Amino acid sequence: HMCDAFVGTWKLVSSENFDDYMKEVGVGFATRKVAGMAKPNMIISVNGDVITIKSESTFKNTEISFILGQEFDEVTADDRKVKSTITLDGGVLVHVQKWDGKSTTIKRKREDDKLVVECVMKGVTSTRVYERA
Ligand SMILES: NC(=O)c1cccn1Cc1ccccc1Cl
Repeated sequence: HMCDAFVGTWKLVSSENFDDYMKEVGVGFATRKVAGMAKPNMIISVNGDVITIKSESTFKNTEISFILGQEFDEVTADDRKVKSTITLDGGVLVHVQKWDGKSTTIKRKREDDKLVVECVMKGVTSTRVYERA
């Protein structure tokens, strides 16, 4: 029942500072423009200890499955090949991606009826808000 309040189908309804976050990550112009338009659906499910997060959008469809605390390889939507570890910290899913000596952290939390996604690269944060679909 670890992540019960995350499970479901979620739709992106607002984004702030995502272009600057993607710049800080190293995403190139064309991908930033097209990826910034997307309004993904995020589908979260749990089966035993395995959590699956799917993102479906006009830009890219992605899917990760993982066990908390157990590192896995991830190819991100912008085509980075990263090593990811996701933990639960005080009810927040904390997702750290490592690649090429760099690191970014994505935090996912429930706030009211929203799922709030905070993406941090160095000093730059983007906040992406999802609602139930
Ligand atoms: N994986 C990440 O660090 C991340 C955080 C928020 C979105 N993403 C993937 C992403 C999707 C489209 C374009 C650029 C990127 Cl960085």
